[PDB]
Amino acid sequence: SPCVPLCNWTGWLDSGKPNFHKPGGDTELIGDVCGPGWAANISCRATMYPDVPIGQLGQTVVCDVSVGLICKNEDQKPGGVIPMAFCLNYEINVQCCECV
Ligand SMILES: [Ca+2]
Repeated sequence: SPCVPLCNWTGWLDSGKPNFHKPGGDTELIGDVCGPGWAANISCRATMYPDVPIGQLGQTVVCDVSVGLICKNEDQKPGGVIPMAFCLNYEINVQCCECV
C-alpha cells in the first residue's frame, strides 16, 4: 500500500530576512529541504515587489529553479528609490510534493 505526493504551493515563505542580523544574504533554499532532486515550480519575489522578479528592481539575487533563492549583495550600494538598501527581504513560493 503506497502513498501519492501532492505538489502544492507552500505559500509565500521566508527563511532569512535583513532585520535578523545583516541586510543581504537571503538564502531560501528549497532544493535540499523538500526533496533533493525535485522538479517543481518556484516563484521568487520581494514583499514590496510581489509582481516584479527581484533582479529586475536592480538587484543581484538568484532565485534558481533547481535550488531556491540566493540573495547576496556583496558590492556596497548606498541610496535607492525605496527606503531600503540592496538585497532586502525576499521570499519564495515553491510547489513541493507531500502526503499525510
Ligand atoms: Ca527572505
